[PDB]
Amino acid sequence: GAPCGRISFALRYLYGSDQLVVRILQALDLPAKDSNGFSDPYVKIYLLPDRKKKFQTKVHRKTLNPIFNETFQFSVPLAELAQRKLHFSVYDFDRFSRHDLIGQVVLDNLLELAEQPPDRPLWRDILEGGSEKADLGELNFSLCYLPTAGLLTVTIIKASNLKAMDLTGFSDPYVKASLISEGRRLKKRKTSIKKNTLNPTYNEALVFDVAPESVENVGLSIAVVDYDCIGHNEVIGVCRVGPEAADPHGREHWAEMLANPRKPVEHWHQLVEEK
Ligand SMILES: [Mg+2]
Ligand SMILES: [Mg+2]
Ligand SMILES: [Mg+2]
Ligand SMILES: [Mg+2]
Repeated sequence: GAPCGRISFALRYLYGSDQLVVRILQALDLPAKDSNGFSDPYVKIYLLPDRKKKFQTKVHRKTLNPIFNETFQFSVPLAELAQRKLHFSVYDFDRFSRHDLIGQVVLDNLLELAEQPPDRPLWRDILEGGSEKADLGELNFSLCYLPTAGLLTVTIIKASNLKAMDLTGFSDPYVKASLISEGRRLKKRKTSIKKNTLNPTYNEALVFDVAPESVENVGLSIAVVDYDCIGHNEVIGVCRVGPEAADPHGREHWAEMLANPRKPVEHWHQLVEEK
């Protein structure tokens, strides 16, 4: 994590009252999440051990260099600073979509910093900002194409654990049927649309008209988009079943996408493919 700017804070350990004061000062060069070029940032703040006593800075609109200047206290046992870290989270802020996380920072040696004083601005880097990592769900379907009239069966049964893209905690799933590399994107196929649910169940098929030899493309990449009326539809995840040596499960799933003219091609794949 680097393009994720830097944030300025100060911290003192008030004595007598045994509280740990913390001041969020400001941040520089935060990334530009929103499209207009800016970001509406704000930061969560909690004492790592107990991940449930958080604090929240006001949000600042359109600016990659917000000036917080907000102080929060944490009544804590003097010597308790031992087993205790400090977590900072900076998220973009949105009104309906899920809040993007820009970066976080961890203040390991909480003790030393007890140093001094209120005015002790001590910059730190905003980390975490590269590629994938976590989950997104995993969809299940069954491929089945017959050489006869040439019908590549792409029946989508269900999927589960889908990522919530709404703040409500849900998503309005549906899936797109497509291919890869060569293109053939001039031939897509969308499923139904199931409201508020992280484990849709379609039991719907996708009628295709492909040919024999043409099956050496090993191409058919599908994705789980989230139908949003407010903003525009976003892809929650994708799979591929194609020449993606990154997912053997699929390419094999392709080879065995014959032999037994239906069903078998079952055994869902992951969706941790953010395309
Ligand atoms: Mg935005
Ligand atoms: Mg916004
Ligand atoms: Mg957003
Ligand atoms: Mg929605």
